[PDB]
Amino acid sequence: DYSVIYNFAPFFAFKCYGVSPTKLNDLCFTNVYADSFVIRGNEVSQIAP
Amino acid sequence: VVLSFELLHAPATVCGPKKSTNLVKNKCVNFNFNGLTGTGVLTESNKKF
Amino acid sequence: YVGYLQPRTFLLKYNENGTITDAVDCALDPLSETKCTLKSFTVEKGIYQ
Amino acid sequence: NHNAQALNTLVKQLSSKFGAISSVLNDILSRLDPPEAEVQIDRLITGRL
Ligand SMILES: *[C@@H]1O[C@H](CO)[C@@H](O)[C@H](O)[C@H]1NC(C)=O
Repeated sequence: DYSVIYNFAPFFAFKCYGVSPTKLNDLCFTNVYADSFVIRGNEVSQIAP
Repeated sequence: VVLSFELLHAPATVCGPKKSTNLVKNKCVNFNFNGLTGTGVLTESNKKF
Repeated sequence: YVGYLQPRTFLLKYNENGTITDAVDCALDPLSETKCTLKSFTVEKGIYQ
Repeated sequence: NHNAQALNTLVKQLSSKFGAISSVLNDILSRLDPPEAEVQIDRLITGRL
């Protein structure tokens, strides 16, 4: 359920690279992996393929 | 918070809102079986899984 | 007994009831590599690249 | 034999990604937005043509 995710604060950067920001709830995933960290503002652009 | 998934055949895991429907047989129907999407007729199978 | 696995290509033969009955290791010997190329466990007379 | 081989190849190419995210159109359509779905479908269409 992504209702709480979308109900959290507005996001500076929300990019989905492979799936659709909106269709993430009709698809069944396999392993899911969550990685949480704090970085500077300009270093967000470095976290991309 | 980087989310990492692997949508390959969607075997089993995060499966999102899951409204289900009673199984039907011998009818050309659309099926979404655990993330596996297709259309076809469904018969009782003698294959030994 | 202890042995160590390695990255190998195998040709697996599934029987009627769904179980593996035989396999061929492609890198063991030239005949096995011919079997892998033809995707058959029997190789007829001739020269095979 | 020749005819069979030809047809077999024509089926195996349906399992080729051709640089797309997946070789199944339903997976692409159920997991990406129409703009990027267009690019993936274009690669698949070029390969299969
Ligand atoms: C596969 O299973 C069937 C079912 O009883 C059996 O009769 C047959 O012998 C099995 N295959 C082999 C190679 O033994």
